[PDB]
Amino acid sequence: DTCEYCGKVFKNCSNLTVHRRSHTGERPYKCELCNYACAQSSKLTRHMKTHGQVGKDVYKCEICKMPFSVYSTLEKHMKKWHSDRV
Amino acid sequence: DTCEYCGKVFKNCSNLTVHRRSHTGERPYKCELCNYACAQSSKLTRHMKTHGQVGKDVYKCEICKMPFSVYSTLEKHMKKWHSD
DNA sequence: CCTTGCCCAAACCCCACCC
DNA sequence: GGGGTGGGGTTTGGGCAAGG
Ligand SMILES: [Zn+2]
Ligand SMILES: [Zn+2]
Ligand SMILES: [Zn+2]
Ligand SMILES: [Zn+2]
Ligand SMILES: [Zn+2]
Ligand SMILES: [Zn+2]
Repeated sequence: DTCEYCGKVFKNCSNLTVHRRSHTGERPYKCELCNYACAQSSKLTRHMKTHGQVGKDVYKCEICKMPFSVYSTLEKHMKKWHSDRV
Repeated sequence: DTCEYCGKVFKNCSNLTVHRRSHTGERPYKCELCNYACAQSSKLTRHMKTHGQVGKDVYKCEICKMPFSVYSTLEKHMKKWHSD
């Protein structure tokens, strides 16, 4: 029908479903390699793209061995999650 | 009627044929205005509305003369097939 | 039975926002 | 040579049964 919170007209009900997920902070699609979750499956696919591409180098973390396809992303992960021992 | 591949029981045999097309991969219904093909005639009927409706504005591709109903789809098609 | 249209989740993609 | 996420939107695949 219509957005019960913001009153936005949607031509598709699935888009209204994901919009209501954004309003309610619902993230059903959770990553299996970290704590990240998102409201859309395509978001999860794009996120898993950052955990290492097929045929590409992977920078595993020194602490929890979390895979990353970009060194800067691994550095950010270490700075954000592994500051308990600095 | 039960699927010979996954064993799903249907209350309608035509549903079994359409579902089995997913296992076999056959796509009998092929669009005449693009490369799209599907296993269900109704899906092709729905897809044909992306090329435009009678009386509505239609954006035809400048190179391959492919009609479109949504300019966003036309832009995506131009990026996909015409990088020159 | 067979058509067909609807419902919903899922795919793909573009653009804007963030750290 | 930035890399990744959130919002937004078209389109598509799978399913299902009411009514031809
Ligand atoms: Zn809303
Ligand atoms: Zn992750
Ligand atoms: Zn780590
Ligand atoms: Zn099957
Ligand atoms: Zn087509
Ligand atoms: Zn074209």
